[PDB]
Amino acid sequence: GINSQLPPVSYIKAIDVWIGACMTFIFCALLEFALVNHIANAGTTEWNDISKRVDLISRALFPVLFFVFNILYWSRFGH
Amino acid sequence: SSSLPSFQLTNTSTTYCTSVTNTGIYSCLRTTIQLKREFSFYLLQLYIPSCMLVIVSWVSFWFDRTAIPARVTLGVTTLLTMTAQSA
Ligand SMILES: CC[C@H](C)[C@H]1O[C@]2(CC[C@@H]1C)C[C@@H]1C[C@@H](C/C=C(\C)[C@@H](O[C@H]3C[C@H](OC)[C@@H](O[C@H]4C[C@H](OC)[C@@H](O)[C@H](C)O4)[C@H](C)O3)[C@@H](C)/C=C/C=C3\CO[C@@H]4[C@H](O)C(C)=C[C@@H](C(=O)O1)[C@]34O)O2
Ligand SMILES: *[C@@H]1O[C@H](CO)[C@@H](O)[C@H](O)[C@H]1NC(C)=O
Ligand SMILES: CCCCCCCCCCC
Ligand SMILES: CCCCCCCC
Ligand SMILES: [Cl-]
Repeated sequence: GINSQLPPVSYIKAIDVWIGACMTFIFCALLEFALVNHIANAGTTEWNDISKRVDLISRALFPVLFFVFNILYWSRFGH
Repeated sequence: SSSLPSFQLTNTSTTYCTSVTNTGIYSCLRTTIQLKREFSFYLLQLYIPSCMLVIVSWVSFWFDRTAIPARVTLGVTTLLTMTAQSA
């Protein structure tokens, strides 16, 4: 929608960096689902509780990282 | 070139196009500019996102074969989105 009201240019816009990043955070979420679900059905309880650990870490790491991103992003382009 | 963002004026030429018509032979000049389409846009709005879409369809190979709903949802959504983007 946004990119439709713009002329094709030859450079990377600040809008592109922000769309591309949020895109990644969601892509990695999917990746996480796969990783978690894959090592989860593994017979050994060794991997099973690792699967649990990944979620716990993600529940915090993702927000934190996204917050860090915002800080870097806005300081770079809000100037 | 600054008022022409979408293309890149790479080359120009100056030629003659004199032609013989039914009313006579008319002298004619022809100037020619060569426009090269900027790629940055299509990289970001077409290629990148499609790879990103195809790559997503692969992360279903890592879901257990028992949970097929997850696989279909991925494969189908990415396929539909692929259509939209192309449209
Ligand atoms: C990286 C592709 C894979 C598939 C990844 O895609 C995703 C996630 C999954 C994969 C890992 C999703 C993707 C973004 C990327 C992450 C990309 C960035 C954060 C930025 O770009 C990177 C790479 C880029 O170089 C490819 C690089 O520019 C360099 C090299 C270039 O030349 C090789 C050159 O031209 C340039 C001048 O300098 C840049 C500095 O940094 C960010 C710019 C990307 C934005 C992407 C998009 C913004 O809107 C687009 C579209 O409206 C849409 C629907 C999908 C988006 C997308 O496709 O989102 C989109 O196309 O990750
Ligand atoms: C521009 O440059 C190349 C090399 O000189 C030539 O082949 C081409 O025909 C030129 N294009 C125009 C439109 O003049
Ligand atoms: C020890 C685990 C604590 C997890 C906290 C997650 C908070 C996420 C908030 C997202 C807005
Ligand atoms: C600029 C891209 C940041 C992506 C972070 C993804 C963390 C899961
Ligand atoms: Cl749906």
